[PDB]
Amino acid sequence: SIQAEEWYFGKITRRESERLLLNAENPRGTFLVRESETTKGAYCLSVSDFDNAKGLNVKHYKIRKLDSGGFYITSRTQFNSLQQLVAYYSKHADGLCHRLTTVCPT
Ligand SMILES: *C(=O)c1cc(C)cc(C=O)c1OP(=O)(O)O
Repeated sequence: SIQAEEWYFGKITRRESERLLLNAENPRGTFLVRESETTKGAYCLSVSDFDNAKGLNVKHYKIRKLDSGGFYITSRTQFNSLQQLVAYYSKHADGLCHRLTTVCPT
């Protein structure tokens, strides 16, 4: 049950996700998962980042879900659940702008 997850914001827009994440109190890695505005069945992982170049900014990654059961951002690294995916990206930055650190505050 993904909607039970505190990091799951469900049906919110891309603009809303960025409004929530662009708060100055948010450290790098602040994140949320929401439905994709356009892609049916896909989820979107929105993550805050920060650097002296760009300052505070937001990145979006598409989370695909296979009828065959797997969840993934890259087909090479798949998970049995969205929860396991989130747990894995909280420790490995891999190709993400930062590892997932803190759930986005409302
Ligand atoms: C998430 O589904 C998503 C992923 C990327 C790489 C980009 C964007 C847009 O900024 C996404 O949001 P979406 O609402 O699906 O367009």
